This record gives sequence, C-alpha cells and structure tokens, in this order.
Amino acid sequence: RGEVVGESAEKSESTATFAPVTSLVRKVQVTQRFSQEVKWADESRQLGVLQT
Amino acid sequence: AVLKTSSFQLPRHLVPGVWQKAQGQSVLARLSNAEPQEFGEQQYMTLTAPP
Repeated sequence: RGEVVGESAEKSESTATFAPVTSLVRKVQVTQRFSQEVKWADESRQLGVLQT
Repeated sequence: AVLKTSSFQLPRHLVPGVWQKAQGQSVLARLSNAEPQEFGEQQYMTLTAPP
C-alpha cells in the first residue's frame, strides 16, 4: 500500500508477500493398431485413412 | 514484515556428472595375453609323461 507523508514525517514500510505453487506432470498416449494390408490399401489408393 | 527466500521454497541446483567409487579391473587381461581365436572350442596338446 502507498503512504501519504508530510514534509519531515516518518516513512513506513509496506511489502509484497508471496507463496509458491507446484505443478504435476502427465504423460498421455494414443496407440492405434492395423494390418499391413490396411497400410498398402491406404497408401496405394491415397485414401488418407492413416493421416486421418 | 521483510521478504525472505523461505517464502519462495527454492528448488536445488542439480549439478552435471556422477560421482563413483572405483571398480577393480580384470587381472587376467593384464597377466595373460589374449590369443586371437575363431568362434568355438579350441584344443591344446599336452605332454602327460616323459620317456
């Protein structure tokens, strides 16, 4: 907070106060399984199903 | 109140490198020379008794 001081009046102290907070960490994954037939079909026909 | 670093709960500085006790090396590799060998059991021929 600010303080209003007259000429030659005593100046106080008012200070910021703090506290710390910590995160957690998460690992997230998606695994999708398909035949190599699905790969050769997609890739030769250019369907874009693996891109999808 | 004056601000002190306890209010920050500062994390430690993890320094690079690992300190290790020494390990004893092979004695046989210094005391006996490696002969060049092909893969599989070698056979050596020995005198058993003299004439």
